[PDB]
Amino acid sequence: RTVSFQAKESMIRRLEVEAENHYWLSMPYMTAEQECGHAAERRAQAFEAIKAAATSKFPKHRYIADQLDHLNISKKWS
Amino acid sequence: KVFQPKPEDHEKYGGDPQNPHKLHIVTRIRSTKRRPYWEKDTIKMLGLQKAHSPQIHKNIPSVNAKLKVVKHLIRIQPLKLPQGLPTEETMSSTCLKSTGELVVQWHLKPVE
Amino acid sequence: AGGQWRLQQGLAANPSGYGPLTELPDWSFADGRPAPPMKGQLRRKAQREKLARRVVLLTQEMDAGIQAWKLRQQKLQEERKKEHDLKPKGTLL
Amino acid sequence: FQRQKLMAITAINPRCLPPPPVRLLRQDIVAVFRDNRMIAVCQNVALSAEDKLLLRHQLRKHKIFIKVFPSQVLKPFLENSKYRNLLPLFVGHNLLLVSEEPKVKEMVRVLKSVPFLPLLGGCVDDTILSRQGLVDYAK
RNA sequence: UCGGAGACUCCGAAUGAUUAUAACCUAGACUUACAAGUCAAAGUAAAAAUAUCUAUUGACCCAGAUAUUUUGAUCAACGGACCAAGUUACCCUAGGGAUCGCAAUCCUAUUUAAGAGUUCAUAUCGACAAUAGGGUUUAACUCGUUGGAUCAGGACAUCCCAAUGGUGUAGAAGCUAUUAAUGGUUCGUUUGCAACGAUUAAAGUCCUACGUGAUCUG
RNA sequence: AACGAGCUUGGUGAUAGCUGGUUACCCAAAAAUGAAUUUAAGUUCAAUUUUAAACUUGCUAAAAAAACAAUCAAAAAGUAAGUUUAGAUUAUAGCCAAAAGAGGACAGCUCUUCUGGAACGGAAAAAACCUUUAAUAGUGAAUAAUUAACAUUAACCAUUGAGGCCUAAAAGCAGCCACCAAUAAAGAAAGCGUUCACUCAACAUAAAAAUUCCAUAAUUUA
RNA sequence: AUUAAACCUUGUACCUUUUGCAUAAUGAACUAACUAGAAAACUUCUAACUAAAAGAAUUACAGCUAGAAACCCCGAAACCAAAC
Ligand SMILES: [Mg+2]
Ligand SMILES: [Mg+2]
Ligand SMILES: [Mg+2]
Ligand SMILES: [Mg+2]
Ligand SMILES: [Mg+2]
Ligand SMILES: [Mg+2]
Ligand SMILES: [Mg+2]
Ligand SMILES: [Mg+2]
Ligand SMILES: [Mg+2]
Ligand SMILES: [Mg+2]
Ligand SMILES: [Mg+2]
Ligand SMILES: [Mg+2]
Ligand SMILES: [Mg+2]
Ligand SMILES: [Mg+2]
Ligand SMILES: [Mg+2]
Ligand SMILES: [Mg+2]
Repeated sequence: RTVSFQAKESMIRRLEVEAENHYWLSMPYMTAEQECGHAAERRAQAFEAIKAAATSKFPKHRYIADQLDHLNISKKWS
Repeated sequence: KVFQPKPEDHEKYGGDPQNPHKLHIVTRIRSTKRRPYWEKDTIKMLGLQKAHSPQIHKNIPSVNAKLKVVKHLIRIQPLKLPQGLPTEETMSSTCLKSTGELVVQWHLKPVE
Repeated sequence: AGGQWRLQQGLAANPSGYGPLTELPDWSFADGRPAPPMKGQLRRKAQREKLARRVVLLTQEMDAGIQAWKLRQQKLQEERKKEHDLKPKGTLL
Repeated sequence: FQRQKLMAITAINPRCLPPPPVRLLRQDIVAVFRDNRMIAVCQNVALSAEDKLLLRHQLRKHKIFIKVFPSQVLKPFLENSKYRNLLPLFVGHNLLLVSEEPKVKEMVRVLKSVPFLPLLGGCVDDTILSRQGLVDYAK
């Protein structure tokens, strides 16, 4: 089947977008060595929050007022 | 070789080989559907779930490696700060242009 | 219609993006008292504010990273150049 | 289908443009003029090859030769030589009746052997003249 | 069933010979559905450390043996029912279905022609090759709807009618080719379809789930 | 009044790895690979999946270096999952496209391995290809795939000593061996002519398959 | 949707079933009534008392006692007994 004209234009535009993405990824701000350890502190704190949530699972408090509140269903006007 | 720039490439895109930009503006332009499972994961790792939603990422080698895997599914535009980085006072008045400039003052008035 | 042109002008390709048309309030009171902020704008402000904070955090982390790299190259540089003790020779040392 | 889609994706005519910008035969024409004093120009009558030979051979018995050269290569010397009025004559097939003696009358007589062949003119005794003049000199 | 080799084709086994005879106990691991099968430090004990290759399987139950240690399967359908064959068109039920390679010679066809050749409406054939076909040797021991009658619809790759080219077309018979789907395109005998006899301008080739069994029939 | 072995009652609610069926709303997560089996219309285990609980590193990536594009994997970084314990099933036939082997160091075909998919949009057809992060009200908006394609030939001239030879005798010549000579330029000639004795090449040369086609239409407005 | 019942636009019955596809293949003329998930070994949740719990015999190196929470329907060819 013949390749449509509009189809060729569409893919050519997509090729240009991806080709430019090569350019912007060719200029690393920091080298490999300079990266090591720069974000260690933030990562460690994030994991600690994850651990705290996992080990905080436990049942909930129970109150006499909640259970005694059921008696209010029979409230009336004198 | 693909990621080694050429002198003409710098002129076309107007980017200096020195003083490289720091932050990428990355948006998802195409679907993860019908893509290999590994490409699906990288998109979610980078946070590009909703298309046409810009996300700020570091221009560092580790991030670049992941960004290259999904090179075909996204558009990368260098972030620009004409008026400098936002401060605490101006943090609530920021606005990102389609051009890629994060202005720190948004008045909604004619420029004049 | 005409979306590429709006980008050349620096506007949002969609007219329903960032602009006075959407972000400005839709109405006020007759007396002039401003109306409560529209729910949509409050959500939109949060995303920019949240995005703004991420920009600040990432730059600070990257800047501090290379500074530490500078300290490493220095402390290591001075460590390499070192000497101690004494260095005789010949038939006795 | 995308595979086919990818495959399709992957000033002045030289015509109107202006175009960038015999020696052995020359001696032969000079040789006949030097060797033969009189050159008579007669139109080549397209005679049969066998009949053409005997006329040349018969003249050879009379020590008279027949010489023929292409007209276009013959123009230059005829332009600058003792014989200059033969240029219009030397158009189309032609023959030269060349001899060592001024046998102008006998040349016509040999020409009269074939009545259809006419004589256009030439030079006799190094003097260029037309046929009407040649007949007067032949007397 | 097991294992060796090749990438399904081949080889072996339910191990034998050699063995101055090979303990017990116990860290960590391999393998693996399970069950089974592998290697082993340390400690301890005999003696003066590993039997030797090649490789080799069978559970539980239950029966045997002995003075406390051991043995029982072509259970080979090899995860093994303690012990059971045919036959059904006389059949039945529950359902599911459908209704290309190489070689080895030998033939041939076209292009080769090594050769010979050839001799007044007088000649070529053809080694050897190349190429297309058909067989043979070369690798285990039987077969899978449809005539006819009635009515026909369409295709043209035209059987006849019609219009033409060429001719090795004198006239008369023909042969070769193109265009054309207009109407037509037989009756019987032997009878399982294949022949046959008489004719015709011709007795076309095919498709329409045997074209067509709620139209009929073998 | 249907005998390969009567009928009625009872056993009996016979049994069926087989066929059929199995009744309100809402939210959420969610797969036909390995092993054995009188096993392949079944079941059991592994693997997967799931609800809860415990506590801590997990996924992508993973430099050098091994054993040779993988088996393995360290600092990092992007990011939130992974391991263990208790409980529990159904499932164990795929379908199609695109890659790579392997069967005859083939294509195909049958397998095996990896990848992807299951529109309301698009592709004459249209679960499988391409565009598509869930679902909600609005007489808002920007967009994706795609809406087919305009892609070389000619009319010109043609010379003897008949070379001898078995073919009277062979002229460029039936024929056979030589295959020449002059010539501006000619092959004992290309055919032809000729029992011997019209012209091409040369020279000279203007050029080069079966019911009935099947949207309609349209060459130029930036 | 509409001013307007129909014209205009959009739209390949249902269930079961096959692969996660049907223009298939099963089943339904329609109405009313009837017509198919049932058990507590292990687990989870909730309480009583607690080195003990249980209204006799049971269990226990935090247990023990009680509560709640679970596993369908229709259909053969046949086989045997005894009458007719
Ligand atoms: Mg085991
Ligand atoms: Mg030891
Ligand atoms: Mg068996
Ligand atoms: Mg077995
Ligand atoms: Mg086994
Ligand atoms: Mg019988
Ligand atoms: Mg019988
Ligand atoms: Mg008919
Ligand atoms: Mg025809
Ligand atoms: Mg008859
Ligand atoms: Mg019928
Ligand atoms: Mg699998
Ligand atoms: Mg079976
Ligand atoms: Mg079964
Ligand atoms: Mg019915
Ligand atoms: Mg039953």
